[PDB]
Amino acid sequence: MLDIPRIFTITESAHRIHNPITPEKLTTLGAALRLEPGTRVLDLGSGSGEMLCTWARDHGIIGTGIDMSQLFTAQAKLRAEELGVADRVTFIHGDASGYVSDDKAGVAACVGATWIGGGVAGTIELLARSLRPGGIILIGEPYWRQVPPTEDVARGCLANSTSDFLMLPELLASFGRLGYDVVEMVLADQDGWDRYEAAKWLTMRRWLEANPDDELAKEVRAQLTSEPGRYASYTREYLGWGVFALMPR
Ligand SMILES: Nc1ncnc2c1ncn2[C@@H]1O[C@H](CSCC[C@H](N)C(=O)O)[C@@H](O)[C@H]1O
Ligand SMILES: [Cl-]
Repeated sequence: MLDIPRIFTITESAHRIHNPITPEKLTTLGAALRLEPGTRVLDLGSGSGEMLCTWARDHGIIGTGIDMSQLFTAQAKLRAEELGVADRVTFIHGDASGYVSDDKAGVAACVGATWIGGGVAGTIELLARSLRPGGIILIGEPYWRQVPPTEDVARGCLANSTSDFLMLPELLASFGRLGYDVVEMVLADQDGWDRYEAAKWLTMRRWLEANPDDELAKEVRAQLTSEPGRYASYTREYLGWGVFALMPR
């Protein structure tokens, strides 16, 4: 059955936002986009639906979120009900690879799942096919906050290689090379990374307590031990993250 690996489910079951941005930043982003009521938002890799739900509440948007996780999709639906916006935003459990909406969106988004389109360029291209005239593309993507000196530092940041990400100005320039204007941006800070990573540790510890005999208990235990050090040594110092608003030239 279509689903993400269990480790992700286990570590992120208590996350509203599956990315290194705070709720305050997500709100800021929504306001920065100057969205009129009834604007349609398509969100590929929509997580637990926080973006769609909170923006439906605060801006009166409508839309669709597609996510491969069975758990996070259920959570998205619950969230929509909790906030009184279940009639405004819909959540589909599915693979977003190659997903093109016939219903074109004023905002077409992929916030932190750019592998869906095979990377930044491919994801932008995919979202462009669902974009209504005059609309905005949202891309959430890491960047090098500082240049990692070695491949060991790149890998400690959970990148395959140093070339996986760009420095901020090089990333912005790459959007221009693809034929897009950068029209807005909200970047994570280290406190946002702290929210995203540190919350996993508590979730893991409680999960271990409640599931001592699970097959994954050993792997979760090992990760809980090493993650705080790895995070603070590598990710927190070297890895940036942001959401970039783009409009085709
Ligand atoms: N092929 C695919 N299609 C749809 N969702 C996918 C996917 N591959 C991974 N995902 C989902 O992409 C998400 C990456 S985390 C980012 C989620 C969301 N934008 C947020 O800010 O919270 C996970 O929820 C995972 O379930
Ligand atoms: Cl629209």
